[PDB]
Amino acid sequence: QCVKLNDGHFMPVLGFGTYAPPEVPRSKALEVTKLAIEAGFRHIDSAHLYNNEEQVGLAIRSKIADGSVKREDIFYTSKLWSTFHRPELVRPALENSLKKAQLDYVDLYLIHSPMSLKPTDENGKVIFDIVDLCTTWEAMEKCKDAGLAKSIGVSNFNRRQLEMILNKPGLKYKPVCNQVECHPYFNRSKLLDFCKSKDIVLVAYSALGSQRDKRWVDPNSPVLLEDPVLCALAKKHKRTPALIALRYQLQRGVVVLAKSYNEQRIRQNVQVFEFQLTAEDMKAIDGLDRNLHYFNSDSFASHPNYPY
Ligand SMILES: NC(=O)c1ccc[n+]([C@@H]2O[C@H](COP(=O)([O-])OP(=O)(O)OC[C@H]3O[C@@H](n4cnc5c(N)ncnc54)[C@H](OP(=O)(O)O)[C@@H]3O)[C@@H](O)[C@H]2O)c1
Ligand SMILES: COc1ccc2c(c1)c(CC(=O)O)c(C)n2C(=O)c1ccc(Cl)cc1
Repeated sequence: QCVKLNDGHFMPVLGFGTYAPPEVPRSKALEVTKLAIEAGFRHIDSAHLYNNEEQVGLAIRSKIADGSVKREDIFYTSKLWSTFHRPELVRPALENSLKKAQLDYVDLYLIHSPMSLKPTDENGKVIFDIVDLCTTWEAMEKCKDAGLAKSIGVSNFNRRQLEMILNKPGLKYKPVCNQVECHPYFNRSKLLDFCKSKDIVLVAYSALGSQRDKRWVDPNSPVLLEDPVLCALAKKHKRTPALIALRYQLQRGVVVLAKSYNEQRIRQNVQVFEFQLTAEDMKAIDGLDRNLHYFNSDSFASHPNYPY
């Protein structure tokens, strides 16, 4: 149920996505993260940006206190926000996340995105900052050495951006993973091949087609789970299009996140371990790739470090 990371730690291959939009009451993250642990999720994905680390933390603490799980059974990820890339800001950001969650360590700390921000303009484009991410990475390594994070990694990096870290003089720890948008309409095959060649785990987010946030996502973009190929695979397997999309990533060797704030769907998504897709099913899903990143807004697309 886990994969061994390149620093010797283990990451469960199914993770629970904890982001919900601002209109969902903060209290809901506490309820649903408890439900996710009850259903059998052990990898829990959060971030400073999600404004939910207090609630997600309390859910973890509550399920430890009631005997359901031990802390060593949970794999909890947080992430460094883009206004904290200057290296002197990295360990204080991580300490803040640890304080909000009331944890002694995170299992994984990620650079959330390569697009550094000043610690929006009149045009509505984010105000970029120019930071050498190798210096941010050195600060992340110091966080692992201090024991604040068991493992460190990155998110939203392209090949070139990952290479800059991998080729850094005096590198101490490689990133254990690159968490990126990844689903049948944007399957990141070339990037997955590169990550495998460097023993970096690719972690898929928006694997179910994202929450379609108006800020970032064109409403005209076709809806992943209404795709007829996925719908026909779901009917053939007597599963659901979400379970087809999750199973596809596991069979490729990608670790997959799934967000749900619905009790039935949370319980459904752990069924991904209960069935397999055939070679022909996998080829049919591979045929859907159309270079569609749902995140697609003017506000980021002209950032100097935009990864697409
Ligand atoms: N690193 C980054 O830059 C980044 C960016 C985006 C997301 N993430 C992480 O990835 C997590 C997952 O991505 P995401 O939030 O974009 O959502 P997602 O996992 O793609 O899920 C999209 C929608 O699928 C629905 N859903 C879940 N299970 C389903 C099922 N069995 N059947 C039908 N619909 C189902 C959910 O709605 P209901 O809640 O109504 O079930 C959810 O809103 C996020 O929560 C966050 O942890 C990271
Ligand atoms: C589908 O593509 C994305 C990409 C990033 C997303 C989201 C969706 C959502 C919403 C969702 O998950 O559907 C959130 C909240 N994102 C962020 O966390 C985020 C992280 C880094 C940056 Cl620089 C900007 C935004």
